[PDB]
Amino acid sequence: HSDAVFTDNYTRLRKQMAVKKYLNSILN
Amino acid sequence: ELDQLRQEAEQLKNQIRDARKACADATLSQITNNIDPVGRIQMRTRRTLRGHLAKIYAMHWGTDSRLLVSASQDGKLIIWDSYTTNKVHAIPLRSSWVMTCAYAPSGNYVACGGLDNICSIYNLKTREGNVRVSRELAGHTGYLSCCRFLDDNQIVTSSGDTTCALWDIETGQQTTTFTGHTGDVMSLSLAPDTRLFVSGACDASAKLWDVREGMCRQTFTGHESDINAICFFPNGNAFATGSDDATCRLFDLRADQELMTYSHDNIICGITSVSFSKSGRLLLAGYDDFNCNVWDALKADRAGVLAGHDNRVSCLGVTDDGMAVATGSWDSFLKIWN
Amino acid sequence: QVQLQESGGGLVQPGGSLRLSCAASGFTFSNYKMNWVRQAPGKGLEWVSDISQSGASISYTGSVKGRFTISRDNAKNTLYLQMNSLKPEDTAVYYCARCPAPFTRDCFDVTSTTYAYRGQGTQVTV
Amino acid sequence: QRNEEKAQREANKKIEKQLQKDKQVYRATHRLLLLGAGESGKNTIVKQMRSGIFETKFQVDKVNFHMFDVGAQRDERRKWIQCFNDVTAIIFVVASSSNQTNRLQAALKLFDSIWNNKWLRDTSVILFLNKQDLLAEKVLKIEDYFPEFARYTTPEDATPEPGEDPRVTRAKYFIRDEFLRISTASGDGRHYCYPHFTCDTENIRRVFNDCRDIIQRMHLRQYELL
Amino acid sequence: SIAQARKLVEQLKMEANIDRIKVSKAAADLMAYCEAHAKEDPLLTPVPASENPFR
Amino acid sequence: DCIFKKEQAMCLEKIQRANCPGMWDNITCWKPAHVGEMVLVSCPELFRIFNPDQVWETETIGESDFGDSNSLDLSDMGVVSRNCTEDGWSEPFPHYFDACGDQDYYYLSVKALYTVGYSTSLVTLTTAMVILCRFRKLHCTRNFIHMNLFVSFMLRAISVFIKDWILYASTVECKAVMVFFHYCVVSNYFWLFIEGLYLFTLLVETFFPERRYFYWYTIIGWGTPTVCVTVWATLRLYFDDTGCWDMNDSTALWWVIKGPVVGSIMVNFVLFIGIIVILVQKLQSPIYLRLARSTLLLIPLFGIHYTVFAFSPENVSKRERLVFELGLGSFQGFVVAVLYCFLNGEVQAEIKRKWRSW
Repeated sequence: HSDAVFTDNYTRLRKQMAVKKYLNSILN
Repeated sequence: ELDQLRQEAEQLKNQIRDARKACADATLSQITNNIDPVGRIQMRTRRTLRGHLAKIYAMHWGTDSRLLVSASQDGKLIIWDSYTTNKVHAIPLRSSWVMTCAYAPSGNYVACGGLDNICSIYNLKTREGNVRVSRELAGHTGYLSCCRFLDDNQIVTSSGDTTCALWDIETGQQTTTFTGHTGDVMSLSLAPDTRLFVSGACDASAKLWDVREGMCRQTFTGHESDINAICFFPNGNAFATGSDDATCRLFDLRADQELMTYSHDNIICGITSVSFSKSGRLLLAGYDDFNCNVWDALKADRAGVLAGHDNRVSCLGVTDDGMAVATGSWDSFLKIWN
Repeated sequence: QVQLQESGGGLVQPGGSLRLSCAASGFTFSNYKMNWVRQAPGKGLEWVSDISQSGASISYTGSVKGRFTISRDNAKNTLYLQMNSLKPEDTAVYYCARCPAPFTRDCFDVTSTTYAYRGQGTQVTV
Repeated sequence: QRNEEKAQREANKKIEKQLQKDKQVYRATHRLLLLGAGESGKNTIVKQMRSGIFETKFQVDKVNFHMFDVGAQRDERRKWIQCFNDVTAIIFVVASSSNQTNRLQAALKLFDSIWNNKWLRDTSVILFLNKQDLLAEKVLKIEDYFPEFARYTTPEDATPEPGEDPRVTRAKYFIRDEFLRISTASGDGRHYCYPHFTCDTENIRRVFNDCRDIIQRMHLRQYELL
Repeated sequence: SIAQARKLVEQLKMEANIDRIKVSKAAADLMAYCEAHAKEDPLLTPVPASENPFR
Repeated sequence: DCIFKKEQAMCLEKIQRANCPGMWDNITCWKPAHVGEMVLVSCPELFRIFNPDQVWETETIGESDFGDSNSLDLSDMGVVSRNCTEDGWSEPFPHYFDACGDQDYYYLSVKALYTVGYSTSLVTLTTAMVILCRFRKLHCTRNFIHMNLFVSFMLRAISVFIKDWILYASTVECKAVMVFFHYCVVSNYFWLFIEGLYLFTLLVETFFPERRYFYWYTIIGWGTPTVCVTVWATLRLYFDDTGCWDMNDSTALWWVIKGPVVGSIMVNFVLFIGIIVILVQKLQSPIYLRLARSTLLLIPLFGIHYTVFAFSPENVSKRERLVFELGLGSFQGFVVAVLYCFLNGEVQAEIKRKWRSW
């Protein structure tokens, strides 16, 4: 259903941004 | 020669009319204007009884003011206990169409009938147990309209063929054939003393009969449309009735006159039933507008409305003790007021 | 009490014209639909014509269509019916008939025998 | 007292239990009113399907149907007709052959009266043009009773059976159109009119199909989908 | 036939030879009955729930 | 403190036990080696989660094994190099540390959109429930199979709100709220199909339409969600339990839930086609405007708008599909309640009758 598609995509984006921010802050 | 018979009949009718209007001086409203009118009376549903399949059509209280019986177009007849909101008996009728019900003064017998022209008598207190038919009464050509018990042995009946009868249930024979109406006789009632009874028919008229002698004593023709329901005053000197012309009227047997008329500007429907309280100072009636209205009998003004139904009210009654009111309707629910 | 009266009958030669009248009292005339019913000798009752409470809607039986004319005037609670070009089989007793209930469009039992709201009739011969 | 109170409660439970079973049967069964003139061939049609009101019980494809005939009831019917407000469908029988009276005109007036009644508006009517074969043989005058017949013509959508004379088709379609007009004049309530021609044991299937349409049109109307 | 006419005339005469009382006495009797039972009309005067069988 | 720091530092003990001593860099973990040799180590998938299995990455290591066994993403195993001098690790000069391995605004906008939709639908639905409950006379098989649907929508909206709060604003409560959210969504999707089935049975079975059918209807409407969500949770427990199960992960695991949601909608579409063909006949017997209105009324009650995307894979058209399927779909509760409870039915007539009497 649509709701699952949203929760999944949003959580994937949230994790992607968390890890990207961590890597950018710590590496550089 | 028919012409001379018509002439003498119409001149005798004129004699009746001019005598009747010469015997009157003033209306009941004019003399009763002095008293203090009753304040608006609030009425509430103290319980609702359910179980009928569809379109209850008749009911009648018992003298004990606790038990009552009712029937519906499904062919079921139910006996209720008002104080405990329970049902105690159920009768499957041999005919699916019903038109009336009656409750014996002593509670030993219950009767009903319908379009089959047959009036059935039921003995509630049978020694064999359960409940069984005591006798079946037949002989009317038209459909049975309404019936009542003078006592536990005599039952009076009316039918849609201008014939009204008194039956001795022990004999099962039509002991007397009251005749004289032009059209279908709709409803009837018995006086408190059981010495006289009246019946309304589809002739815009009502007639008074003698139980013993059998002839008609006098007739009232106040209404302009067919008489649908009729009821007696708590004493035998007066009676009231309603018609499909959207009016209710009160008549006095001794005065032989129309005493009062009940009408409103915002009503365009007929009346199905009428009744009186113990004191006779409160008159109740049902209308096709899915609600019942109550009038101050001695003042001719509305005092309340019973709008607890959503379908045509088909029957109404008041307890002999004057403690509560009940109302059946064309929906499967009936309401009890107090 | 409900009562009705009618008049205007008599002998009319074939091809002539005649007018029927009906009067009423004791009830609200404007609120009841009305009808005309006839009874030929040795024959049952037959419907003739009818009109609405306000006289707007109108109808006739096919036999007298185009020939008969009906009218009403609530101001004096009378009913009128006009007939013309009479022929022998038009002879019958004509009854002024009221419909049973007011404020309704249907009219049951108007042609039925023993109907209590019909007049004594009027005789017409050709 | 507690004992009599418990006895009354268990009696009420018993009666409710013995009532429900009847309730289901009553709901599943469909009641049909049979109406028409006394001499309109009612006997032949009731013989096809098979004390005041006469009743007949018959079965068709697991659907229970009850037909009630007016029978011995008095000619005046303005009162007891209102009692039948809950019938599933009214089956109307009229003889198209039309004598002591203008039978067809009286039938038309009765149909109009039952059509325009404020209580009966919730019930539909099924119309059968009985004695069609007798009408055909006798015609082989409608002009005097219906002057319009001198100019009416058979509609282009008619489907006469082979061997039928054009005059018979014209007459039957004119008689059907009269009733159709007098019925569609109002078209205000749930009521409908389903005319049919008959002479015909197949009429049972015809009534069964009409009854299915009447119940369908009702449920759709309740949802307001039509 | 005129048997119906005979019955109608007979019944109408039988009704006509009967008398009646004044309306004022009927009104007085109705008023007296009303005052004789107004004190025992539960539907008119509200009654307490402590004794009302429906409560 | 930062959990990501601990997650990346978990390799500290793993290299200390092995111990150019191994050094833990913030980006990758390095094993010990000799002096004056070039070392190649792999890089993890945790930073490559932006493209998980969509793109492949080379692993040129000569030999690496440590019970590596299962790997969620075999392709996303990049290789990073660093030189070991006499002073230890040098900087990864040849850019190999990077060689291996608007949307937020849109997601927030659709979040707000379906939040307002659910709120308004909830308000309208509770008003409809209150105004419908009071009249005992109106209640019937229909009004019931309507109250049940309204309660299912209640549960859906409430669970969506609770999930949104409790999650966005590895505890067990997130698992429970996820299971409840799935349960209510599946319940609503089945209840739509049950409504369509009931209408189809009613129109076809004109005679004897109800024979304890409604009792059977409640069981299929509520029972099938319970079993399906419970088996989904059970299987998920057997499989990976990472996070709060928000990710669909394996397509097989998500098939158990997804299959009913496509079967019910397809059967509902077939039933709608049957209804349309049946009504067409009634309309023809001696109409375009009538047919248009009836079809328009049926689509909110039968949730047909889901069909236009129920067939496509979820990944494709994630921008145009989702918005239509969720943001506008959230108003389905508001629309059906207004169209049937207030605009149609005998609820409006009874309210007018009561108001004048009051």
